[PDB]
Formats: sequence, C-alpha cells, structure tokens
Amino acid sequence: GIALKNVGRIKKHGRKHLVSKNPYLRLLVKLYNFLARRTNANFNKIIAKRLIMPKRYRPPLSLSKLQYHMANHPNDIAVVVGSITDDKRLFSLKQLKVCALRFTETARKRIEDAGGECLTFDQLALKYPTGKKCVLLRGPTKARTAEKHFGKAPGKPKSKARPYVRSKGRKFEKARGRRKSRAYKK
Amino acid sequence: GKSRGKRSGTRYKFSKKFRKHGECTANKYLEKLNYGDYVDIVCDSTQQKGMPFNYYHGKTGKIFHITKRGVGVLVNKRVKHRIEQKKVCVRIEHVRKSRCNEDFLLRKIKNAELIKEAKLKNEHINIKRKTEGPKPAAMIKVPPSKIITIEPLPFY
Amino acid sequence: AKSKNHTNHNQNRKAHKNGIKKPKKHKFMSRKGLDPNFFRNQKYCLKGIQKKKKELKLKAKQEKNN
Amino acid sequence: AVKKVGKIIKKRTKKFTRFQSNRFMRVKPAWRKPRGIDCRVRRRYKGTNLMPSIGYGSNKKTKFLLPNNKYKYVVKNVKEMEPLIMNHTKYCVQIAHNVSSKKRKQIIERAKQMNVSVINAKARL
Amino acid sequence: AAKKIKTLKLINKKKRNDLRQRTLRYEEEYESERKKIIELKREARKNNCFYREAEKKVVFVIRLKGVNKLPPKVRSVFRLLRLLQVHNGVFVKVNKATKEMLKIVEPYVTYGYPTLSTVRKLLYKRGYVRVGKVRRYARKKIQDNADISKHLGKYNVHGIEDMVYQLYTCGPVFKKVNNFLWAFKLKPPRKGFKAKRHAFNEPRPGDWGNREAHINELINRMI
Amino acid sequence: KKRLQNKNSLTNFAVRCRLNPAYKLLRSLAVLRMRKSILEKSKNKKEKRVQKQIQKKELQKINHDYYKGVAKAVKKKKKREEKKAK
Amino acid sequence: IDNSLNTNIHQYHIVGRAIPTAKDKNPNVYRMCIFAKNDTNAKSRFWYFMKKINKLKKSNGELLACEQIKERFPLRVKNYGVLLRYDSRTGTHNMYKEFRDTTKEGAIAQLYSEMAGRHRARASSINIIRISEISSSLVRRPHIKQLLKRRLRFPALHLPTLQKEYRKKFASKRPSTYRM
RNA sequence: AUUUCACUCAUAUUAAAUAAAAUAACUCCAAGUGGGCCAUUUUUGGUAAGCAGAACUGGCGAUGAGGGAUGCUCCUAACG
RNA sequence: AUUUUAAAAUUAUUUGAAUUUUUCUUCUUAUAAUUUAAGUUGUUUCUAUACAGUACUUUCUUAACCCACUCGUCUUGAAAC
Ligand SMILES: [Mg+2]
Ligand SMILES: [Mg+2]
Ligand SMILES: [Mg+2]
Ligand SMILES: [Mg+2]
Ligand SMILES: [Mg+2]
Ligand SMILES: [Mg+2]
Ligand SMILES: [Mg+2]
Ligand SMILES: [Mg+2]
Ligand SMILES: [Mg+2]
Ligand SMILES: [Mg+2]
Ligand SMILES: [Mg+2]
Ligand SMILES: [Mg+2]
Ligand SMILES: [Mg+2]
Ligand SMILES: [Mg+2]
Repeated sequence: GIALKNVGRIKKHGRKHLVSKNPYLRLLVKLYNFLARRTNANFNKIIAKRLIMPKRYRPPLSLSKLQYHMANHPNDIAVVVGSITDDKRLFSLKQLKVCALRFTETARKRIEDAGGECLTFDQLALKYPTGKKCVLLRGPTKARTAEKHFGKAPGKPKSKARPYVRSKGRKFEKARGRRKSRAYKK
Repeated sequence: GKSRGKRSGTRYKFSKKFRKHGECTANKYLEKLNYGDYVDIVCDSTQQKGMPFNYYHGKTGKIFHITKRGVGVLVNKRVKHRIEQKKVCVRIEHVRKSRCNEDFLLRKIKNAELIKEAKLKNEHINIKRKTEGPKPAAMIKVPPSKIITIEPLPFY
Repeated sequence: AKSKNHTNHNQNRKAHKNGIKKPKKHKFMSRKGLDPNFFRNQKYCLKGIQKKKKELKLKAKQEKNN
Repeated sequence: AVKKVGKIIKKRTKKFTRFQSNRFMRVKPAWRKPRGIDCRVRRRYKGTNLMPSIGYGSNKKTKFLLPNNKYKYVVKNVKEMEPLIMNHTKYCVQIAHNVSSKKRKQIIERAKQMNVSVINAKARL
Repeated sequence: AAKKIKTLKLINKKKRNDLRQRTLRYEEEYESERKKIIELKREARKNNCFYREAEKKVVFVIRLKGVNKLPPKVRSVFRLLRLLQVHNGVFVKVNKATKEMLKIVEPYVTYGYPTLSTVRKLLYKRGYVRVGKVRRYARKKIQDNADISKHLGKYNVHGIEDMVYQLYTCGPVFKKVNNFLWAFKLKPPRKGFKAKRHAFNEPRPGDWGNREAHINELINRMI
Repeated sequence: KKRLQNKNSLTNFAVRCRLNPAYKLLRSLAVLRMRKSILEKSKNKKEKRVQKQIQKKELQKINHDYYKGVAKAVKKKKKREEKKAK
Repeated sequence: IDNSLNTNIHQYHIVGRAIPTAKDKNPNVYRMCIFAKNDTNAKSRFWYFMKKINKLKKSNGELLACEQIKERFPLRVKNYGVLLRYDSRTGTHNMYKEFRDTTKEGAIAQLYSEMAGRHRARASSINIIRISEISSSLVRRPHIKQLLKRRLRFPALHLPTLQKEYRKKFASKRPSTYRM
C-alpha cells in the first residue's frame, strides 16, 4: 500500500456540464468552449463558464443599475449573462450598447428608442472575438428571499435570519424568547 | 456531587512564591500599553478585583480595548474541533508586556543598516538567518604527552 | 443493567478528520460598545475630512466640465 | 485460466454461479451479489465462490468480435441488410428466429451476392 | 522562412558544447579533492597532530515498515520527507532541523552517506522526473536532456551530470534538483535483511540505525 | 507523445552518449591507458619495486613510531592499574 | 580466503575530545581500543564509555581518529589473558580467562562463545578489560599448560568429514571408524 | 486617532528548514449512529478474577492474504 | 497524411587543430550510407496438396495434488449446546 489522501485522486467541486436541453444554448456552449480553448483570453473562459451556471446564479439586472455601472465608460459595450428588466423609477435613459441572454419587451423598447442597440452572444462573438472594450457585469446573487433564512439559526444570539411562520402578527411567535418581558430576548 | 466552581483546582497556581508575598511595586503602575500590542496574562492573587479565569493564566494575546484600569485581550482557545477567539477583560495588575516579539524587532532594526551599507557599496547581501550546519575540517595540534588512555572499570 | 458513563476515546480522530479550523483574520471589527467619547470625536474628524475631500473633488469637476 | 487464440484474449471462460445453488434447488444459478452478515463469500474466504469484478474486462480493440473476427448483425428481411454493402469485411449476418423458410432463402441468396457471410445458413432445411 | 529551425539547431549545438566543458571541469574537481584529502592525513601523522575531516552534508534514507499501525507524529514526518511506502528512498540535506526530524523516525528507517558512483547509478538506472503544470506532474523516465533544461535551465543546469554534481555536493541548487525527482522505488535486497526489528549498532543482527558508509553496499543490492 | 521502450541508459552506447556528451572521450582515454599498462608486463612492473624501495622506506619509520607509541601507552595504563589494585 | 571460517571481529583505535568553550578552551583528549564488527559500532561503544566514565556526550564532542589496528605476525602462536566484567541474573561479577590463538580478536571470538556456552551471558551484558599477551612461564589455567610440553603428540580420534557429493545414502559395506 | 503627499524595506534562490501544500475556503439539503470491546504504557476499588471504573495511541467491529498446529484483537502486511 | 523528425552512434572518403602519440585518441569545424537511434525481425518445416477422421475448437462426466464448518438475524462477539 501507500499513504495518500483520497488515494491520490484529485478532487473538483463545481458543475461540469449543461443540464439544459435547449439546442440553441448547446450551440452557444460549443462555440464559446472553442473560443476559450483556441484563444485563451480569460474573457472567453469566464463567459464559457458563466453560461453553464444554474438559474439562481444568473440574476436579473435592471436598467438603472446598468446605466450607473457604465457611467464612466462611454462608447463601450456591457456584457451580461442574465436578463435585463425595466425600471419605472428612472426618468430618462442614455444611449447604450448591451449584449445579454434575454431582454424583456419593455426594456428592449426603451433601449432602442434612445438610440442604442441590443446584441446576442453570437454577434459579440463575431464582432469582438477577444472582448476588446467590453465590460463584464452581473446582478445581485444574494438578494433572493431564500437567502434570508440561511446562516445562523434564528434563536442564536444576534442572528438576522427569518423564521418559517404560518403568517405574521402579534399572535405568531412573539412572546417567550423574543422579549425580556417573557423570560428572555432572543 | 460534582464541584466545578470558578476557582476550583487552583491551589498551587494562584499562590505566592517563597519569601515573595505582598502587593506589587509602584513602577508596575507606570507601564505603557497601545492598541495591537502583545501581552501576557499572569494572575496576581493579591489583587482580587478583575482576576482572569483559570484557563488563561499564562497565555498571550493582542489588545483590543483600553479603559481607566482595564485592558481587553484577544486569546485563542481549542474547542473540540476548532479554535475560538475569546474576549477577556482583566484589570491592569494581571497584565504584562510580552517579550515574545523582541528578536524580530532587533533583527529588523539591525538589518536595516546592513542593507543600507551593502546597497551603498553595491554589494550582494544575504540577511536571512542560517540554520546550524555541518562543520568543516581543521588540523588539531596535540602533544603525545597529553593523551590519556582509559578503559572500562571493574565492579565494586 | 448498568452501562458506560464516560470516555473521550476516538474524539480527536473525529477532531482531525476535518482538521482544527482557525479564526478568520479580518481587517476591521465593530466598535459597538468600545470606548466612547473617543469614537464620537472620530466620527467628527472623519466627517470634516470627507467634507473637504468632496468639496475639492466637486470643485475640480465643476471647473473641468465648465 | 486465460485463453488466447490470435490477438483476442479472454481472461476467464467459466461462469459465475450463485452461492449455494448446488445445494438448494429453489436457488437458481444466475449470479446475485451476497448481502448479509457472516456470508464467507462476501468476506472473500479462500476456497469458495469468487465474485465478478471490473478487472476481468476485455480489451477495447477486440471486445465484441466473434471467432470469425467480425461483428454480428441480425436481420429480419431482405431490405434490412442494405447497409452491409459498404462494410462487408467487418460484419457478418445472422437471421432472426421467427422468419419463415421462404424469406430465409431470399435472404441467403442476397447475402451470397453481396459477399457477406451468414452464421446460421442451415436452419429449416 | 525556414530560418525558424536553423537558429534553434545552432542553439542546441552550443548548449551541448557548454555541457561538455562543464562535465570535464567536474571530473577535474572530483580528482583534485580526492587527492588532497589523501595528503592532508599523511602530513598530520608527521607533525604530531590530528586532522579531523569535514562532515557529510547529505544522506540517503530508505523506509523499512508498511503503512499500518504508526503513531501520528511518525506519519507527519514520513509525509514531509516524501517517503510513502515500503522500499522508497530519497536524498535529504543535513541541518540541525533535519537531524531532529530524523530522530523521530529512526527505528523505522536506515540511512548513510552515498558515494559518487552510487549517485550516478541511482540517477541512470532508477531516475524519474515530474513533468507538467504545478500540482500536475506525470512521472516520466529521463531518456533525454530536454525535460531537465526546460524546467531547471534558469539555474544553469542542462543535463543529468549537472544534477549529479549538485546532489553529490550540496551545491547552490539542491532544493530544486532534489524536489524535481520522483521518490525512488526500489527492489528488495538480493540476499535479504538481518532483522528489521533490531538496530544496526545493537550487538545482534539488526537494521534500523544510521549505517554511515555501509549504505552503499546495501543499496547496490536493491538497485 | 506515444510512449516507447525505455532504453538502458548505461549499457546502450548510443543513448549513453546522448545523455552525456563527454563519455566517449573518457572511455577512450581509459581504454588507452589500460592497453598501455597491460602491454608493459615484463617490461615495466620491474621498477615499481624500485619506487617501493624509494618511498616505503620513507614512510616506514613514521608508521612504526606511531604504532609503537600507541602500544606503549596501552601497556603503561595496565601497569598503573595493577600497581593501584594492590 | 575461506569465508566459512571467518569471524567478523576487528580492533580499532579511536581518539576524541570535547568541543572547546570559554570556560575550557583546550580540553582533555582520550583514546581507547575497542573490538567490534565494524567502525560504526566501535564509535558507538566509544561514545557510550565517554558518557559513562567522563562527562562527554557525543552531541557536544568531536571525533579525531579511527584506525583499525592490524596484527603483525598472523601465523605465530601466542598466549593471551583477558579480564572481564559481566552481569548475571542476580548480580554482577568479574573474571579472568586465558586463550591460545594467533590474533587478539581470534581470542575475543572464543571468549564470546565460551561466555555464552557456560553462563548464558549475552554480548549486551559483557564489558572487556585489558586483553594482553602473557609469557609461557606465567600461565595459570591447566588446559593451556597441557599444550606447551616438549614433544606434543596425540592420535586423531574424530569421525570423518566428507564432501556433499561423496556423502552417499545407500552404501554397499558398512564403514569403519578405526582409521588407525 | 484618522486622511493626503514625499522618500524606502530581502526576493530570480523566495525576511529560518521541509512539504504528490489549492485533494483549498464557504453556503444548502439530508442519511445512519448515540448498548461497544481489545493490546502496550500510566492508573482507582478488590485477596484476586476471561471482575468493575478512567488517560494517550493503535486496533477489532466494518477485513480478507502469509506466519503463530488450532484461535474475532499477536508478528509481517492491508486486497482490480 | 508529415517530430520513428532533429540530434546521437557507426562506416568510408574529407576541410582543419590538439593531445592521450594511438588498426575503439579527441573536437558532427563537408558530403553519402547504416543502426547501437526511432517498443521484433528473418529462414526452414508442419497443419496439408484437407472439407471433419482417432487431429483441432467446444460442452459434459469421472479421477488425482492443494484448499473449503449452515444460511438469514439480533449482537462487543455465531459453525455454535
Ligand atoms: Mg495498489
Ligand atoms: Mg464468458
Ligand atoms: Mg460480522
Ligand atoms: Mg541465493
Ligand atoms: Mg532472515
Ligand atoms: Mg512492533
Ligand atoms: Mg487487520
Ligand atoms: Mg500455539
Ligand atoms: Mg490434501
Ligand atoms: Mg481442511
Ligand atoms: Mg453493530
Ligand atoms: Mg449476549
Ligand atoms: Mg451466522
Ligand atoms: Mg457451545
């Protein structure tokens, strides 16, 4: 015998393949794997990796944050591997160039009315093979509500986690263990 | 039943040494402390206010709080599969400036001038410490009249 | 019938299976309950510094774009 | 033991028979993995039945070849054996069990014209 | 533009000539040291004095026990020395720290001082190399000088005699050369051991001590 | 690349000269001085006795004195202990 | 030349001292003569005795010489006397013995065999003091006096010892032990 | 204290050695367990026990192969 | 389908220098070939001038030599009186 850990076998931890059976997405994965391999640019590698991630790691990005992130990058291209949504809290939109996976109808209409354009990834692969003057962006990955229940258990000292409750009110879990008046707080 | 008090098992730990009783000197009250310093926790039993707990007697930490007569110290402690940071609040008599750091400080100060001189003459300097190694050869002079012969001894 | 009542046999093999973990080494910690009358003054110092910095930056922007 | 004819090597020829199937007739000879404490076959005692493992696997280059040194293809009518006109040196044909004699005569006659061998061209004669 | 191959073809030839010259000077050094030591001792006997020799700086260590039933502190040190199974063998540098590490594991090994010809025989008959990106290494046998120069030619070693030189004497490049080699895997000895239970210095047949210069005879029987 | 047979680096002359570009010269020189000396049976080896007379007489007195001294010291220790035991 | 008859004991001469210090900058020097199987064992015994007798440990000392004394007349027959000290199961004793040989280590080889055969004493429990040579007028043990008469003769009464290929298993006449 | 500007502190031999050191770090969802026993060394009750009760490590259990005639725990050594 | 290449070695003609002074002396400082490089090649015979024979492949049956306690289960522990 011999004294190795994990019998000498190396370990990896992430997702290895697509789960989705959409044929257009499979064509995209083939294309960008080829680009990443034959032009190792650290731009095509990251893209080829990101379009394999599950849904919870491809969050949406709104128009207002898109414009705010590109405020000091005029005449550049923003790249997102999620969806763009409209934002009714914006009053005015600039002229922008954006590539992404999906656009909502309202956001697509608003972008084109201000003089910009929307691109798909097979067009950015054709005009920007190595991602010159392209800026990679992503949306909030820890804003989902499910994340508000994770972490330290609600009942440990100074935990911010939400509990799982039938409903909300003065009659639902607010008496003993939540105020000093009933034997202790938290 | 079982008896686990706060001062249990400290009969010899918390006792003064021979012919060395009495309260502390007056210069102990003139020591300087600053944030981030290394410090030793040594309980002094003749001051009963703000004594540390049994476990921490003899440990070393860093300062995270200074008050009128108190100091907060960050100390590691092993709990069963991990190490936890503990926040220990003690009074000023049970506190001593740590000496575990001084060789590094002297080394830095002294190596500064050697580097400055070597670069001033544009030499090549090596400043890392050297582990004790094998010894070289030498020629040892010895008169024949000085070698004494020995042999095992009989039993008595 | 009686039984065992204590042993910590096999406990540090379990402890070393996932090693002895260590603290996290952050750069800042919270000053919630620490020495007051010193951190309130620090709040004032930092507000003054930020005011000066922002005013200079804003003035530079104002003249640069004209 | 090991059997070798040409370049084809078989690592074992005997079958794996089920433990205790020689002693009780309600136990069939098809292999089942032994589970259960105190088995003496699950624990690899010497002198008893062996277990099958992935080590006895065959060379990838010669895994499905017959002693003919070709692969086998089973056909059901005359039209099914169309693709064999391009690779007539790597494949041999066998006729399905439930085809009549009249259909078999036609299949055999076409296989001869294509220069492909038939494994069982003597049935129902 | 077939000039892309000719400049490389000249570079290889110049590299080969440089290696030849370096090897010849190494041979000179070996003969000179061997002769000087043989004269200093002869002069010491004449002038009523003793000439104590320099001590060794390098040992070769073999493992003697399997992987079952060991205390944890022994397992840690075996891992840090890169000795993982029964009859492995590696070179080790001699310091205060390595001596104390070697005292922990003494009853399970045996070691000694290797000669130049023993080093050469080990490197030519049982010499393997780690090739690849860091942490992906692909054990390969030497067969040529390309792999050596590719990984280690930044410190000016180009070929197998250069690392023989750097191993036999603790040259400036010892950590890299030693770490470049795979751990040696060796046969059992041709006439057996005496008793791995007992020590070399015990008045019985035994094996596990430090056998200073008798290591060469043993590792010629399992090479 | 496909792997091939690993050739014996010591007894296969072509690969031995491939790894060491200096081995041919060293081996040739060794063969030359080997043939010279074996050809000098009954022509040389006759004076090697003369050099024996030259330098063994030089070293003999020193070696003889050294071992004489060691032996005398061991004997003196014996007598010194035997006198004390009485 | 016949390795079936060799013992593996030789004699060595070792010299050593302590590493000089400020309190002692020219320390005493020591020598011994040790019988062992190789030079490494001789050094081990030297440091063992340095520790037991003086206050030297190998870790703060250095070695000056290791010689391996050879013998001058390996075909003349000498008389030897040996002084011992060894441990029994219930105490420790010291002894004097005599041997006849052509080498000192040849006599030490006999001594280890005899002390194992007669007293079950292991090499780990034996300390050797003062091997030397003794004249024939000062021999004490009767079994050595028998061997130094004027005209020593005796018959040979041992049984034959034959090569393995002539050591045949079906004989055709039962052999004789007489051999005159 | 904090903040802003200047100058400068060994690296390719890496501010002491060695290292199939990233086979790392961190989140989520869950199973099965919570009657144990044995050996060297230390050790409590008892005249003692193949008795009862603790400590560090290695094992049996969950594990077969060669040796100890035989043998769950001993020696070598762990399995395509 | 173009690294079984380059290089290295060998042999026979060469262009120059050393030294160890030589039918294996060195330094690819010019062309040709060969393998010791660049993981086995050749010659004879048989099967045989056969179409299933007593030969070859294969499946059963019966010996020898070595080895092999009754499965499932609860249990620290099962071949278990
Ligand atoms: Mg294996
Ligand atoms: Mg089969
Ligand atoms: Mg079981
Ligand atoms: Mg033999
Ligand atoms: Mg043996
Ligand atoms: Mg043992
Ligand atoms: Mg086991
Ligand atoms: Mg027995
Ligand atoms: Mg039998
Ligand atoms: Mg049996
Ligand atoms: Mg169980
Ligand atoms: Mg029971
Ligand atoms: Mg059972
Ligand atoms: Mg019973």
